[PDB]
Amino acid sequence: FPGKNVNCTSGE
Repeated sequence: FPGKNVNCTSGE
């Protein structure tokens, strides 16, 4: 999760 975001994510 890069910060707090959900569009295209795996584990960052």
